[PDB]
Amino acid sequence: RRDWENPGVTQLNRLAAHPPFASWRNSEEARTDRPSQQLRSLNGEWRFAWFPAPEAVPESWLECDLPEADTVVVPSNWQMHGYDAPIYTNVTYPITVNPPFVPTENPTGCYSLTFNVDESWLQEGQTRIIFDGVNSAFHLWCNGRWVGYGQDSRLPSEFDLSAFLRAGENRLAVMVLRWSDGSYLEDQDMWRMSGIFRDVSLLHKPTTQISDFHVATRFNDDFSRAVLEAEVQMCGELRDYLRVTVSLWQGETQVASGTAPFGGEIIDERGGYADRVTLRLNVENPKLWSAEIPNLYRAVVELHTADGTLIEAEACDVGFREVRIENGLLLLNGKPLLIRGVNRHEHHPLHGQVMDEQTMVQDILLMKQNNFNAVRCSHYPNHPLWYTLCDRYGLYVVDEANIETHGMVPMNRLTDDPRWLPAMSERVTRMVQRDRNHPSVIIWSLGNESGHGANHDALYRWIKSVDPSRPVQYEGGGADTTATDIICPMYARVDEDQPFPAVPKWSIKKWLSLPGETRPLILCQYAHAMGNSLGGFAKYWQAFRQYPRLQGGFVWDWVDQSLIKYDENGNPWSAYGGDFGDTPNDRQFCMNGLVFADRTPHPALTEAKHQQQFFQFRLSGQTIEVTSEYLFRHSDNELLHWMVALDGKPLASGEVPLDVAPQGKQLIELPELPQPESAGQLWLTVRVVQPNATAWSEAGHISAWQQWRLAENLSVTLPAASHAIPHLTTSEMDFCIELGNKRWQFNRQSGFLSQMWIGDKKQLLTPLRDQFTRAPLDNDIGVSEATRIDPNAWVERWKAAGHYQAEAALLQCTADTLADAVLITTAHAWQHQGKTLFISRKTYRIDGSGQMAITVDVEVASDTPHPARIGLNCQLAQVAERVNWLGLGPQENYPDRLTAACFDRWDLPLSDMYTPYVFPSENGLRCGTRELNYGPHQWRGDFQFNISRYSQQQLMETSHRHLLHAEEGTWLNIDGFHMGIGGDDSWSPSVSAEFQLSAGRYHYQLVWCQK
Amino acid sequence: DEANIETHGMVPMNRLTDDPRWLPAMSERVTRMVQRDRNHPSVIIWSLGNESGHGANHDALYRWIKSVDPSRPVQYEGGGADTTATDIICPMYARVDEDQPFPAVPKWSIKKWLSLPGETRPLILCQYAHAMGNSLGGFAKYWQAFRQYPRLQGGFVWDWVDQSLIKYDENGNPWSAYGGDFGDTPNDRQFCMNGLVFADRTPH
Amino acid sequence: RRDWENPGVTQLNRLAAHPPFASWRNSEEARTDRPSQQLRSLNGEWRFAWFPAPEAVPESWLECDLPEADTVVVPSNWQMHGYDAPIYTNVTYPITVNPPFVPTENPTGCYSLTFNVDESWLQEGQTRIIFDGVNSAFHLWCNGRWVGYGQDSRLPSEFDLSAFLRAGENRLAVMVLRWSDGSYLEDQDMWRM
Ligand SMILES: O=[N+]([O-])c1ccccc1O[C@@H]1O[C@H](CO)[C@H](O)[C@H](O)[C@H]1O
Ligand SMILES: O=[N+]([O-])c1ccccc1O[C@@H]1O[C@H](CO)[C@H](O)[C@H](O)[C@H]1O
Ligand SMILES: O=[N+]([O-])c1ccccc1O[C@@H]1O[C@H](CO)[C@H](O)[C@H](O)[C@H]1O
Ligand SMILES: [Mg+2]
Ligand SMILES: [Mg+2]
Ligand SMILES: [Mg+2]
Ligand SMILES: [Mg+2]
Ligand SMILES: [Mg+2]
Ligand SMILES: [Mg+2]
Ligand SMILES: [Mg+2]
Ligand SMILES: [Mg+2]
Ligand code: NA
Ligand code: NA
Ligand code: NA
Ligand code: NA
Ligand code: NA
Ligand code: NA
Repeated sequence: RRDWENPGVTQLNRLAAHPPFASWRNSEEARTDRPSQQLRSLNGEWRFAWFPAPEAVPESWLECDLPEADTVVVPSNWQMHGYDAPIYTNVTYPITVNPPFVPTENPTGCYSLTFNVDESWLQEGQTRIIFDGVNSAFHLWCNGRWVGYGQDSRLPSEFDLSAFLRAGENRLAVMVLRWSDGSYLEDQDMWRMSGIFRDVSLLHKPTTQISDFHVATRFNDDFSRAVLEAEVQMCGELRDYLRVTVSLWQGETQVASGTAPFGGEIIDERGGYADRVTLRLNVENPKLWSAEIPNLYRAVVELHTADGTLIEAEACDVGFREVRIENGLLLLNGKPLLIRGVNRHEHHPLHGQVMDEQTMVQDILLMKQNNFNAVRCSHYPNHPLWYTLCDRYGLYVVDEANIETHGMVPMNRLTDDPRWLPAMSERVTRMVQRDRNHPSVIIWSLGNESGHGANHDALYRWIKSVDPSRPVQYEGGGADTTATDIICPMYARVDEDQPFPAVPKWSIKKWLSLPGETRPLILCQYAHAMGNSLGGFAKYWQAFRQYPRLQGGFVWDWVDQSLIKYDENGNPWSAYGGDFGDTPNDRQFCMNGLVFADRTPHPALTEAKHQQQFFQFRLSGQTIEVTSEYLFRHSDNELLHWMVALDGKPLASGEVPLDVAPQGKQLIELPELPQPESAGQLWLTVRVVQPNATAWSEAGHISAWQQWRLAENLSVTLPAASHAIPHLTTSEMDFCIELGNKRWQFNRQSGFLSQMWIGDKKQLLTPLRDQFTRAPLDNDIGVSEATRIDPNAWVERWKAAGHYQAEAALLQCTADTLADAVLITTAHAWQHQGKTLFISRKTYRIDGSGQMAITVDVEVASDTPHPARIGLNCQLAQVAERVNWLGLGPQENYPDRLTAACFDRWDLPLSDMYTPYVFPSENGLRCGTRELNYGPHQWRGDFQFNISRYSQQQLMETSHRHLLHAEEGTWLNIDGFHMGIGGDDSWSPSVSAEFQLSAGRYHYQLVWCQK
Repeated sequence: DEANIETHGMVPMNRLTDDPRWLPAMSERVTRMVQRDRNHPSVIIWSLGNESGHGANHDALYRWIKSVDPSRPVQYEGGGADTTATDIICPMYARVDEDQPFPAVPKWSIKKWLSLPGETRPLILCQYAHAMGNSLGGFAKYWQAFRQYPRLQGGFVWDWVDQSLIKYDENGNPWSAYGGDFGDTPNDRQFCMNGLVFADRTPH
Repeated sequence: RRDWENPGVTQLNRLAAHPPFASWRNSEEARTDRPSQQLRSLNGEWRFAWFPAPEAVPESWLECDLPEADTVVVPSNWQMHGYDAPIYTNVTYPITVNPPFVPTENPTGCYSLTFNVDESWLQEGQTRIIFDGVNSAFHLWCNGRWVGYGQDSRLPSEFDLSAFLRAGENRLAVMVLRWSDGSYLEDQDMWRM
C-alpha cells in the first residue's frame, strides 16, 4: 500500500479526536484533577531498532523482539540517541520536492514494547492506546496483528485495542517513517527529527461513555452575568435511564449543577441528536479569566444512571472570558488587548523536541517574569500540558494547525490544490476538536508560511462556523487575506514600507489605514532575536501604545534551537545547522531566541521586559504620574521605590505604596529633594516592586522601572597647579614623555601611542589605534555566505569598501611642549584602492597631573558605507578581576537597544562583560559611559565600550563560541560612536537611519589616567 | 449544477454533514464538479447538494467555491433554505401565501420570507409544485407572485419526468411500474412519479 | 482493505479532475468540435457476471474471462438487464444505517473487456481510461494488475494506464460494488441501481 506517499490516506482505523479525557470513575477525583486509574502511561523503556527504509524491516519483528534492537527511553527523537542526524534546514525541504513521494531511503524507527494488561480492562469497556506525537507517520501492530496508521506529527492518534489485547503480557510494534506525504505539510524552520516524541498512554473507557464535550461561556453586557453551556455527546447504547450532570465549582464551592437525560432539540426535518444533550448553567458575577488574573472554575461532566450510579466522569478547567473583534479592536472581556507575546517552539537542547513539565514551567515563569502575556504555538499544536499551564498561570495563546509548506514554489502550490484539502483539513479540525475547551486559547491560526490558497478559505470558514468564540488568523499570502480576522504580518517594520510585489510588507502604521482596511493588526512574528539583536525594539512599543489598532505582536522567538554536542574530552558545546553533517543546512538561523537553549537569558530579554512594562510614568517637577496598563486588576501587589543619586552616589530614596486602578493613574509627590554640593548629574530612578510572591514570581520581584535626569551641575572648578611638569624626549623614531613613574611612547613613523609604562611595567600589548569596524553581528551578515554573497548585507558593503582591509597612512606626527604639558598631534588617512575612507586627527595632551587627554576628530568619506563604529582600541597587558563604570548597564546595551539599561555605577567580574552568543561577534558594549575603571587605569569622557579577552579579529574569525580562547591581556574597545545593531529582521539591512554613522564628521574626547 | 451529496435518511439530517470526518468525501463531490464544469456558460449557479441538513462541512465548501469561482452564486436549501451556506433563499415547496412554521426549519410563504427582518437575498424555489398524478393545482398563484415581486425570481418545478420503469406481462405486453413492483421493499410506491411528462416523454 | 467501508478512502490512484479534454492533434478539428482520434470510445459489448458479494468473486477472473459470464451492452445498469432488482425508496436508506459500513451481501458486478491498443499510443505519451459514471464504487485491474479505485457515482474517474498496457489486445477487469460508504452520500429520492 505505501500509505505514506498518499495524501488521500492520512490515517487508517484512527478514532475521532476529542478534548483531554481521563475516564475518572469518581467525580471528586475528576473535580480535583487527580491521577486517574483508567489512564496509564506507557512512557519509559522501549525496544528500538533503526532501518534505512521500511522495506528492510524484518517480518519477524512483528512477532518478536529483534535481538539487535536496543533499549531506549520513549518519548524521544531518535536523532537524539545518535541513530541518524537531525537536519537544520529553514525553507528548502529536507527531501526532494516531488509530492507526494518521499525518498526510497527513508529512515524507519522500529519501536516495540512488551507490557502487561489486566483482564479487568478487557473484561468490559474499551481500551485504547494514545500516541500524543509520532513524527512523521506510523503503522501499529498489537500482538502481531495490524491495527492502523496515522499522520500529523503534532496531534494525538488513538486506536481501539480492545479486540487485540489479551490478559497478561502483550507486545506493541510501531514502525515510524521519518518521511511521509505528511512531511510536505511540515516544513517549519526548525530541526528535522523523527520518532515517538510525545507521550504514549492507555485509556480505558466504558462501553457507554462520554465521547465529546464542548464548554461555552456567554455574557451580558457588562459581564456581571454569564451562562455556561455544555454540550455533551455519548457513544454506546442509549437508554432512557441515562443522565448527564454538569457541575461547576469554584474551588470547593459548588457554583451550579444541572442534570438532563439525552436528547437534544430539533435541528432539522429529521429531528435532533438523540445522543447529545446540552446543559445550561447560570452564573452571577463570575470571576473572569485573563492573563492578568487567571480565575478558573472546574467543570465536571458525569455520565450516570437515573438511580445515581456513576458510569464515568470527564472534566476541564473553565475560564469565563469573551474574545471578540469589534470596531477594529480585539477585545477580551470587552477591553482591548495589548499583546506582549512571543513565538515559542518546543525545543530542548538535550531532548530535542520532547517536552517535559519542568521545562514548560521554567519557560512560563521566565515569560511572565519578563512581562509577556501571550504565546503563539509556532507552528503546530503543542504537547497537551502546555495549554493546562497557560490556563492556570495565565497566558493568551494562539493555537496553530501543523500546516507549513514554505518550500513549495509558489508557496501556495499545495494549499490551493483541492486534492490537499482533506489532509489539511484534518490538521485544523483535529486541533480544534482537542483544544477548544481551553480558555488560554484565544485565537486559532491556520498554520504558517503556506501562501494563501482556497483550502485556507474553506478552513477559515469551517472554524468560524464551529467556534464563533475565537477569531481566526493566518499570515500567508500577504497577511491581510480573506482568511484572516487579524492583519498579522511577520517582520513588517514600524515606519518603513517594504513593498514587495504581490505580498508587500507595509509599515504597520500605514497598513492599518490602507483604503477600506478596518481590522486590528497584531504581528504574528516581529523583531528577530538572532545573535546580538533587538535593535529598534522600542520603536514597536511606542507605536503599539500610540495606535489603538496596533495591538502588539509575538516576538521571534523564545528560545534558541541549539543542540548539545560533546567534544573530545566529553565537554558539551552548543551546535547549530551543519554541525551534524546535515546538508544542505541553514547554519545559525536556528538560533533566534530571547533565551539560550538552556534558558539563560540573552541581554535582549531585558530590553523586552522593559518595553513590555505594565506601568507607564511621567515626571513633572517632583511629581510622578504612574499610569497602569492593566485592563482588569488594581496594582495590589505593588510598591514604588525611588532613589536619587549623583553620579552614582545615592542621595536619597524612599517607597510609596501603589494603588492604581486598571487603566487609571496615581500621582506621587516626592519629598523636597535637597540640593547638592558637587558637580555631576542627578538622576532619579523608580522601580515597581511586588512585595509578595505569586504563582510565577518571588517576593521582591521588580516588574518595571524608569529613570530621569534631574538637575545637572556642570564643573566650573579649575583643577589646581600641577605638582610637576612632564618632560618630552625626542628621538628619530619616537616621542617619549616622562612624568613621575609613568612614561608614554609615541612612535613617529606609525603615529600611535605604542607603549605606556607604570614604573617598569609595560601596559600595552598592541598600540592604541583607531578602529572603524566590528566583528560582524548576525544582523550585519544576514544571509550572505561565501558561496553566495549578498552584496547588500552590511558586512559585504563594509568588506567591499575595504573597511576591514584599510591601512592607516601617517599624514602627520608632531610634539610640542606647552607651559604645563606636552602636546602630541597626529593625523592619519585610511585608504583603500586608493580611496580615502577615513581621516583621523588627534591630540594627546599630557599634563603635570599625569592625565592624558585625547581628542579625536574624524572625517568619513560620504561615499563610503557608514562604518560600524568610530573609536580606538588596544590590547592592555593587564588582566584584572573586575570592571567598574559609571554609565549605562548593567547588561550589554547598544544604541538602538539601550532603553532598559540604567545610568548608575556598576561593577562586574570581567567575564560578565562578554556575551557568549553561540555564533560569536561584536558583543558586550555598554553605552552612555562617563567613567570606566579597569586595573589601575581610568578612562573618562562620554563613550561606549566593550572589554574582554577576545579580539574583534578572533570573534570575526570564529564561528562557535566553544572555540574561542582568551588572548593574552585584555582587548579594550572604546568608541566615540557605534552603529545600531538592528534586528527588525536578520536578512535585510535593518539598522534605522537614525542609528547609522552618517554625519560625515565625528568628534570625541577621553581622558586616560591612573587610578 | 449540483454536487452528488444527499444524506436525507440520516437522523438528524446533518449527522454526516456536520462531522469533520466526512468533510473529505464531501469535499471531492463538490471540488471535482467545479473542476469539471466551470467552463460551461449554461451553468449559472452551483449547488452544494440536496437534503443533507446544514452542517459545517457545507459552510466550508460554500466558501471554497466562492473562493475558486466568484463568477457564479452558490445555493443550498438544507437546514431551512436561508442558511449561511446559500446566496439565494431556495426553499422546497414553500407556498405562496401560506406559512408552514415547522420548528427549526420553517417553510414561510415565499412573499413573507423575502421580507423577514434583516433578509435581503433573492428567492428562487429549488423545488415547487409537485407534479405527481393529477396535480399542479394552484400553479398560477406562483406565477402571479413571481411577476409581482421583483425578488421572487421563480423556481424549478418538481419535476420533469416520471421515474416509472417498463415491465412486461405474461403476454409480453409492456406496462409502467413503480416502487415495490420489482419485489423491492421497503419502497415508496408511486412517489417516484412526479413529472410533467410520462417516462416516455408523452406530456401529462 | 475494504476501501468501500471507509470514507477516508474515496479513490486510489485516480487522476485529477479537469474540464472535458480530447487532445486534438489538429487545431481546425478542435475549432469545429469534430471527433478526435485521441479520444476513443470503449462503449459496446462487454463481459459481465453478477456475484452476491465481493468475497465470492473468483481470482481467476482477474486474468481470465469467466466462462459463465454473459455479453451485455455498456453503459448500462445491471438491474435493467434483470440480474437483481432496482429499489425505489425515497428517504429511508436502502441499507441499514451504520456508517460507514454496508451490508455483507453486497451485489457485485464484474465487468470486463478485451480491447486493442495501437503501439502508436504507447511509444509516446500517456494513455488514460475514463469512466464517466460507475455506481457506486469500484476496483480496476488491467491485464490482471490492479490499477486503482474510485467512488462518487456521478463524476468521471480517470486512471493512467500507460504502464499497464501493451500493443495489441488488452483486458480490463472492473469490480463494481452496489453499496459503499459513498452510498451514505447518495440518498436521492429515485431508483437505487
Ligand atoms: O523564507 N525565506 O525564504 C527566507 C530567506 C532568507 C531569510 C529568511 C527567510 O524566511 C524567514 O526565516 C526566518 C529565520 O529564523 C523565520 O523562519 C521566518 O518565519 C521566515 O519568514
Ligand atoms: O533560509 N535561510 O535561513 C538562509 C540562510 C542563509 C542563506 C540563505 C538562506 O535561505 C535562502 O534565502 C534565499 C534568500 O536569500 C532564498 O529565499 C532561498 O530559497 C532560501 O533557501
Ligand atoms: O422528506 N421526507 O421525509 C418526506 C416524507 C414524506 C413525503 C415527502 C417527503 O420528502 C419529499 O419527498 C418528495 C417526493 O417526490 C421529494 O423527494 C422531496 O425532495 C422531499 O422533500
Ligand atoms: Mg498518506
Ligand atoms: Mg518557514
Ligand atoms: Mg546552507
Ligand atoms: Mg528610559
Ligand atoms: Mg412503503
Ligand atoms: Mg471508501
Ligand atoms: Mg498480446
Ligand atoms: Mg431526498
Ligand atoms: Na495599540
Ligand atoms: Na530560524
Ligand atoms: Na499596591
Ligand atoms: Na563570528
Ligand atoms: Na419577480
Ligand atoms: Na419523488
